[PDB]
Amino acid sequence: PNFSGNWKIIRSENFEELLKVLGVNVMLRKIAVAAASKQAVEIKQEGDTFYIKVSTTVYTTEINFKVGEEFEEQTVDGRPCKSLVKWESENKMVCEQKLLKGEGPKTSWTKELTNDGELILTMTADDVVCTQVFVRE
Ligand SMILES: *C/C=C(C)/C=C/C=C(C)/C=C/C1=C(C)CCCC1(C)C
Repeated sequence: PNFSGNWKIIRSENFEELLKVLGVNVMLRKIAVAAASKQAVEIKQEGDTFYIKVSTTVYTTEINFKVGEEFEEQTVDGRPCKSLVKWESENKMVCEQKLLKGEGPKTSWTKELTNDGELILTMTADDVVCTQVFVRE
């Protein structure tokens, strides 16, 4: 099954609460929530190799990984981490993150392709889960 495509966000829930856990002050949280409403995700999937480009109006980032192989990226609030993605089912994967330096909330993310053709991303910090839903452009 295939995540490849150009995805545009239709719903973003609990993102402010996630950023709050991660220590972001209120004005930056509000501006970040607004930036998230413009989020686009481009995915190229080849077997278990993924190329992902996530962008908003003024920023773009590339995430490249192979399932089961450690890689480096950043947490949501922007701290370098070591990440490891595993499948949880046919169309859902889970990424566990570990800070390269220092300490903080336990963070992770998941990506799921639903039977109805939506892409669901969750991002977690401790007890707080943000859910974002995308459809194909
Ligand atoms: C498989 C898809 C993944 C791993 C998507 C990750 C997306 C992010 C880490 C998005 C982060 C953003 C911020 C930290 C604030 C600016 C707006 C976002 C939503 C692009």
